[PDB]
Amino acid sequence: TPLSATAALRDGAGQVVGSARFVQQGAGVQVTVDVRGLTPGMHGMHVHEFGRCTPGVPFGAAGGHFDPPMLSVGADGVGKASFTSTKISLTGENGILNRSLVIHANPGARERCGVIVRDGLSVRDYALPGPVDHPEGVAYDAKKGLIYTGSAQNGTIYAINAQSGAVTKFQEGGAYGRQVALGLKVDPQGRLWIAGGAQGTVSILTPDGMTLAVLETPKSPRPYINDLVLAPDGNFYVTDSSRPVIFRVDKALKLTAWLDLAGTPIKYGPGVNLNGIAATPDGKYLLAVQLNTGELWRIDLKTKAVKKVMDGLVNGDGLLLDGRTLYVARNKDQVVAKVSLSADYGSGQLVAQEPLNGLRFPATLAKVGNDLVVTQAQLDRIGGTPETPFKLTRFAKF
Ligand SMILES: [Cu+2]
Repeated sequence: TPLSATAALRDGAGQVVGSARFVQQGAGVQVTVDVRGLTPGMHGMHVHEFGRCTPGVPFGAAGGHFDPPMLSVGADGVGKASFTSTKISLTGENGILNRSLVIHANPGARERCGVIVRDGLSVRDYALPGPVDHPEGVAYDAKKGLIYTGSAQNGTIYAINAQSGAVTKFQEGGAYGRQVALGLKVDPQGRLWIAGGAQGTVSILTPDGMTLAVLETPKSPRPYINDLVLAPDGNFYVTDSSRPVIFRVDKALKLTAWLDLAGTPIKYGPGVNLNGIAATPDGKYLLAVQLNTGELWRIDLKTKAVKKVMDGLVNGDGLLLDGRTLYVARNKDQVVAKVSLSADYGSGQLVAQEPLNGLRFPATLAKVGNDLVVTQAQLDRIGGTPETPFKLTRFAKF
């Protein structure tokens, strides 16, 4: 099934007066435009940054021209175009899904606008209320029907009712160990486990929203506790994307350095190293992705032996293991990758990469009922100018 998108082109009164169709063909996008009611001659036609066609001037809410192709309308006011472009894409870091197509007046004012909507793939966005939320980790409590997601900027955990979308503050951030929230997991007791980023902490909250414990790691320079996972053996394993160590938290809540990575094939370098982590359901292995190198690693829980599984996942962030299928959020690339794993988890093949309906720095993944949810963290905009509202996006497995 090809990657394609459609934009229903509206005029200022909100009437749909045309359509633009986009079909990905390798590196190029085939574009077809049909629109009526325009003045004869050549018209500027550009992608703008936001997928909104409401006033901001008419169509001002579309924002500026998207930069990281002229429409000719005959005497009857009908504009017709058909070309292939290598300057746009429906996927990757510069993909145009959920942006807008705007037609201008001169070869000028904005005369037509349409939101570019992915064909054949339904999604549900859950908007968050704050100006700097930067939701990073996500987890789901199926018994309560609540999605939890945490702010990488200030540590607040929001609870989202998965059916209604209603957002509440599960626990405000700011306390010791609670100033940053990255990877999240819900354990069988309904407790929320929270990776603490540069605080070097792992925090645990009970389902009432109260803190149970803040666990510290050793004080050494540049801690960055990134993500964690509960293995079948009952232990949590915790990645640090800056310090070459994997931590373990046992059932009694004792945190230890479990594997020193120096001298293993995992070589830490500049940037984000191990971050997403998963546990195989047979209890034999951890899988962890190294973002900066793009390498996926298998770690034997009994011997601590390390094996490379595959390469090609640069910018790989959160992991979600579903049998022999591994989903990998690739944050800069704005896609969710799908990996098929061998039976001993010793090799893998990258089989698909989904841009969904447009993603802004997707960071982590969780299962919600029969679906998946991904955070649009926009972490590349932290301290800068993110698009608001921040959102989580729920979508079918693939
Ligand atoms: Cu423009």
